[PDB]
Amino acid sequence: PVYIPPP
Amino acid sequence: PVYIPPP
Amino acid sequence: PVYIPPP
Amino acid sequence: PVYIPPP
Amino acid sequence: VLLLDVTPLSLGIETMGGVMTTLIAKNTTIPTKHSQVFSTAEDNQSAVTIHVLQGERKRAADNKSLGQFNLDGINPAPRGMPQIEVTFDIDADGILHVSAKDKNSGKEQKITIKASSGLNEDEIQKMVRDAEANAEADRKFEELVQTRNQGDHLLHSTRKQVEEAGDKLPADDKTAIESALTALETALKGEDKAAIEAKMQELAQVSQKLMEIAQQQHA
Amino acid sequence: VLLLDVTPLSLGIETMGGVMTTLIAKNTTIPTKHSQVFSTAEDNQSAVTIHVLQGERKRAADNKSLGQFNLDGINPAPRGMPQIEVTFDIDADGILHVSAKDKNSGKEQKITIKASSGLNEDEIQKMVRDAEANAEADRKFEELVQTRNQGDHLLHSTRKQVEEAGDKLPADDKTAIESALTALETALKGEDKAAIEAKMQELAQVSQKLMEIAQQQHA
Amino acid sequence: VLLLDVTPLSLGIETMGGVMTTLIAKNTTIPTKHSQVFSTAEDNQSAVTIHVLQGERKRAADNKSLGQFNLDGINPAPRGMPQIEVTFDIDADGILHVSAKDKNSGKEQKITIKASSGLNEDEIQKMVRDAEANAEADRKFEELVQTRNQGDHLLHSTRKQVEEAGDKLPADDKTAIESALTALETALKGEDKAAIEAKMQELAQVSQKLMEIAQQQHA
Amino acid sequence: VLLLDVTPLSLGIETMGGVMTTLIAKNTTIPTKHSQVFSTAEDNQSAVTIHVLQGERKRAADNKSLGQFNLDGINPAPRGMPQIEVTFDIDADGILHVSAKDKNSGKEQKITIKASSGLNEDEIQKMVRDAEANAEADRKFEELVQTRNQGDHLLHSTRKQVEEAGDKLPADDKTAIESALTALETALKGEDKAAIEAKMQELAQVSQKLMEIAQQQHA
Repeated sequence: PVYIPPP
Repeated sequence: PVYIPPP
Repeated sequence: PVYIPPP
Repeated sequence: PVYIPPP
Repeated sequence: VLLLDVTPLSLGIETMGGVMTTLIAKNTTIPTKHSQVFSTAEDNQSAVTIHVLQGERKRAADNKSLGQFNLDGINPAPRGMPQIEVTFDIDADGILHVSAKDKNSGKEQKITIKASSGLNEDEIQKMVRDAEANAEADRKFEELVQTRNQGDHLLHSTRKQVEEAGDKLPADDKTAIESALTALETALKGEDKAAIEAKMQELAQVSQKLMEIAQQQHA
Repeated sequence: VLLLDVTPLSLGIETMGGVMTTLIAKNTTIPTKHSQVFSTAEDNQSAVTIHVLQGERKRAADNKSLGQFNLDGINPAPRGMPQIEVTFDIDADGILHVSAKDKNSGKEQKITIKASSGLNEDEIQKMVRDAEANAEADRKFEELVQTRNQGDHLLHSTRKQVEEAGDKLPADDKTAIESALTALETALKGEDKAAIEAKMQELAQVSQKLMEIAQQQHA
Repeated sequence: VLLLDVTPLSLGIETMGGVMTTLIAKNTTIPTKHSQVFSTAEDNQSAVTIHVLQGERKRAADNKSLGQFNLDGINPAPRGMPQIEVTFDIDADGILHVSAKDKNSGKEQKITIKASSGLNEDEIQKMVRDAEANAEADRKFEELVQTRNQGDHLLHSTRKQVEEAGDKLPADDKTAIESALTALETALKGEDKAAIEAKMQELAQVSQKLMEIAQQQHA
Repeated sequence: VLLLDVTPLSLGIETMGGVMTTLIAKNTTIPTKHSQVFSTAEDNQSAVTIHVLQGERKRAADNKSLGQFNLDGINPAPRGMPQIEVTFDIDADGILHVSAKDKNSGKEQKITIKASSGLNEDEIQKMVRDAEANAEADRKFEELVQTRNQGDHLLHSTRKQVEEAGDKLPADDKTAIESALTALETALKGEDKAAIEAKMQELAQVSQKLMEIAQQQHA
């Protein structure tokens, strides 16, 4: 899976 | 001009 | 036919 | 990285 | 905008030789209005049939027929002289208005085509597909129709020039010219491009004295 | 094959109105040979300039000039009657041979263009880029040139028909027709499509009696 | 149909490394719904920012920002383990619904984007244009981000494997491994692909004994 | 240049899940060299098969096989840790050199593919054609393979985390986790995307305590 950074 | 045939 | 101009 | 299977 | 409504397929009319002439290009965002001025194929033609087409194919028959209508009351004229202006207008609702208007008489006839008419999404993809699958064949057909249309123009122009020439044209010239005109008329009946080009060539070779008389008559 | 040599840009010639007429379409795999039969723009034209172009733009000036050459010895003829066949042949070495041949006289002239001529890879991408960036403007220019070319055809055909008509044409008709012809000739000098179409319209409106006489003369 | 509403530009989200990940491809006919399951970038990450993008560029910053929102309450987990499912749904009205849902907690957050949001027709054409004009640069940036993302994965996986190894790992190995990990962490701070690949290479060369211990621990 | 040699089809390798991974994009002008670093699918994998593909299809089987070769001597490692760098180099003669190099051992193996290998012009057009004709099906297959590959990653990561957890993991958690892992392993055997996503979901729902222990072990 591709990753999403935090806010 | 390009030509159009009759009915 | 399409036309070509003279020199 | 993308994975490659064995022979 | 997250979306645009665009034409999925080109839109146009059938013109001489059975080809589609596009008035609205594929992937045009609507509303849009385009027009082009056409003329008649035959001397003294009284009417034109306006056959509205959707598709990407060069052959009219290979496209989707959206419908058709005639414009009559065209006044007696040589082929290619009347001005029949054809407008495709697609409005904000996606409805296509097609009109044909005779600039001499002002007479106009229209067809209105609903947004839902034409090819469904499946058929659209089938059509984009076939047009790429037949790109070469379509290109060959365009070259053929263009050749036949030129040869028809030479056929007819030359016949007019013979008549206008009268006795200015030597007998031997007229013999050679008419036999070449007959053979060109026959070749124009088929779909053999080479054949048409060979008769056109014959006519160019035998017509020199005629070209000179015609050039002089209007010099 | 892991590779194909293909044309990165369309190839063609400058034709009347300053437009590029394509003989070899972008992304054609070579060797390839295409030809098209052209004719002359002017009555009694003795020669044609063959200006070879590489590019995707509608305006000739916007394309890359690959060179040019003339074919002379064209015999006296009305505009549009001579048959000047133009062939683009790209061989296996990627060399372009362009020829122009007069089908009446058999006379032929050629230019040979080396595989390395034309636009470099940077400029090619600049060109593909500009052609999409100017697609709309190019389309408008095509409509203008097509309109001016039609109006020129009407201008000239009508003038010939007046001469052939002679006294068959009533005085009031000739007055209206010549004033419209003069105004059309003027409009054809500019680049205002609306203006040209308005003069063409005027001519169609005033020429009915003339169309009928011309139709009859060759009936 | 004479018309289709289609997406003029790709739609997606910003993902790690500042790239756009497309959920809805350019020229998709709507209504349409696509989803993809993403995960977290950092160990123990409590929230993900969902930055909705319209455009064709590889770099997120080069695309149009349609808005953004966060999903929090992500339970403590190693990076790459949470399942955050992201759905783009465009309905018949052309309104985009974006949601992010945590499959562990069931928690969900949404943004709704009006049909009229995003780039206007001019800007769309500017965007299609730039994406072709920068295709090569974008491809290079994709290779860089993909390399940095791999090296980050190697960085982190290796550090975990060192910890799990404990005393199984000889001192000389740990010395070489940690110095290479430090240098890789530094290289990952820049945008020099060659540099990152050289540190990754160093780590592969010095880690053999560590790979064998890790392979054995789960054999 | 009047011509460019360009790749008519994308070039790449078969990767896990039976997909084609492109190293050289369709319509790339040659010479060109691209590389990407891959890794192994299985723990303790000793060799990788490098199956070179030409085509535009997502499924490897749907592309043209240009040949293949193995690289062995990969040292014992967890899946996804080895660095196998794969380079496609097409030279000025149009010959493709493919290599696979292990960055740990430095070992390298190559295949050389002649310029004349691969699909002929007919088959190329058949291929461009099928890829557009199956764009939707290929997109669905990409989503399936991506889902199965993610679920395999979750399967394996979770199993490692269970082992590392040991007695830190409550009995009831381990019962729920292993039954979900078994069911996910089964779903991964089919091609039902919904099924895989449902088992992944089950695992996310039952693994919270395990995520927390794993996050803590490396905190």
